[PDB]
Amino acid sequence: SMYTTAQLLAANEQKFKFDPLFLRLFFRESYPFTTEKVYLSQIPGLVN
Amino acid sequence: YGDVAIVVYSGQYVENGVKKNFLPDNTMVLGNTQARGLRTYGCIQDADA
Repeated sequence: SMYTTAQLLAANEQKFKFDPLFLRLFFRESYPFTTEKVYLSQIPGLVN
Repeated sequence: YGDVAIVVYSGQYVENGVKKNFLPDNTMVLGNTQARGLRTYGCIQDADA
């Protein structure tokens, strides 16, 4: 029971800046593992 | 640099537990690139050889 009129001209969507550079530059290889734990190993290389 | 080549050397040899430096803290060597250096190898002193 209202008589006034209305019109929509533009409706934007504001968004925050987000760019994955650390993940894109360095973490290039993905290895999904189907086990419970993952082993990472290192060996020293110093000699008297 | 003019007519003198410049090279920077930062080498590391490790002895005991930690690694050390070849050259001292801040030194500079004036030398020739055509210098003569002899690689001399002595005699082995074991029975098998």
